[PDB]
Amino acid sequence: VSKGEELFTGVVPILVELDGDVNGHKFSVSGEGEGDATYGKLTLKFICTTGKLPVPWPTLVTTLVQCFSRYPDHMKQHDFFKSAMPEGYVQERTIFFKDDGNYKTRAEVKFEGDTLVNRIELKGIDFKEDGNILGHKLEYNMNSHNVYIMADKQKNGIKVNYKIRHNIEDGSVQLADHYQQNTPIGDGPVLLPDNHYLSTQSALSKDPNEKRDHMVLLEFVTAAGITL
Amino acid sequence: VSKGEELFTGVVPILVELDGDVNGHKFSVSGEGEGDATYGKLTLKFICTTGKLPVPWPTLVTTLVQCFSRYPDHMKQHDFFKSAMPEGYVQERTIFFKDDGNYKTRAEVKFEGDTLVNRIELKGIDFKEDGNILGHKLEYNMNSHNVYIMADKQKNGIKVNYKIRHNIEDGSVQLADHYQQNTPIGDGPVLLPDNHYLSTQSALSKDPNEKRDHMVLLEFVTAAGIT
Repeated sequence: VSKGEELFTGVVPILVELDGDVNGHKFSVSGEGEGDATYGKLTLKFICTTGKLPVPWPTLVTTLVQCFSRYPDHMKQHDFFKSAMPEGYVQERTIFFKDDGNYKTRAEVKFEGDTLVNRIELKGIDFKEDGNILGHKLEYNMNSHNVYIMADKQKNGIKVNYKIRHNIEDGSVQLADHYQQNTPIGDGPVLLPDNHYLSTQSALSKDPNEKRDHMVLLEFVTAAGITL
Repeated sequence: VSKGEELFTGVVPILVELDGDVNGHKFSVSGEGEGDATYGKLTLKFICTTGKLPVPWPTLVTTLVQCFSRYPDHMKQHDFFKSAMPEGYVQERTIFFKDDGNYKTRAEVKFEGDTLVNRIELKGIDFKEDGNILGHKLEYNMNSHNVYIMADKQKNGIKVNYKIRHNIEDGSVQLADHYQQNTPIGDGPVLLPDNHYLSTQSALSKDPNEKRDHMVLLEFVTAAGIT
């Protein structure tokens, strides 16, 4: 078993820190929880430590650790995410909200001690103050999406594309095209995968005891799209 | 604002039974776990006792305990489900798969000891053998849906309509019109609510150790549409 894989055989504690700025609105988010790569399961609680969140939590879901995906035995040679650990990897994305603004995020996912940490900087621009994002017009949920992964030998990493369909209250959808890139932080070799996808599910809830602006998040992710 | 609701202040253990007949394909399912109505949380594991499951697991999620919904304080007046307990209620559905067969279901949801139990009888019919259902063409997932609820004093229960969209592998969708009816077991008083809805979220996973055909189901349901 790979040296990186061995780090994910059990439950792993997680910390997430995010500094964001959307149209001048600055906000910070803190996250705590754990992941079980064996089950492809991830449980996290997030707190907007600066007060009210100026954007809807659902738009932050992809930003706030694919290393907790479940790669079946037959697909373990395609797990870039776990193979770059514990030095970790950089996750960069540009999210384009159809007919509205865009996020630019850069993050480092790596072990600090025994804990896997996701440190993020997010910058948003061109948002319509009356729009679905700044106007908080999005339902508090997240639909199932397939995340497509493709190797990039020359950058020693992976390229990932997918478009999110956020439910709007009225009964329509807001599109958010995701363009992602992951490169290892360490100098050690990683696994370049063949084209595949992650089948991702998210459930969002609240803690009735929590008064701060918050999001309880559950993800269920399993790699697929390759035979045995 | 009733006796029933007091039964759900904690974590309540659950059992589920289904016996299935679909285009003659007979099958049986057992489920266990727990529900936590104050978080609107429901965790259940189901196994197909009778070998490989003839239909996709997502088509049965609606069938395999809306009494585990979180009703916010200012809305308890409208929680029919917990108001019919411990006695219990009968949940009855017809589900029409657009351009495909239909499922009929009668279930009995009520306590049996300290345990809440959902006993289901399901009949499916007119399904296209190479249709999305029997053809096993549905993605293994369940998108969020609103479940609309209307009071019906005639039968001293509620009427319910929702449309499920099951993702099909190819990226298209399979419609499933849910028509539902909930009547009490007991003859005690139950609460008949003004029009509201349940925001329903469902996540499906596998136990990597479980060697039978199964589904792990997690549900987060909160009532809304009134303040």
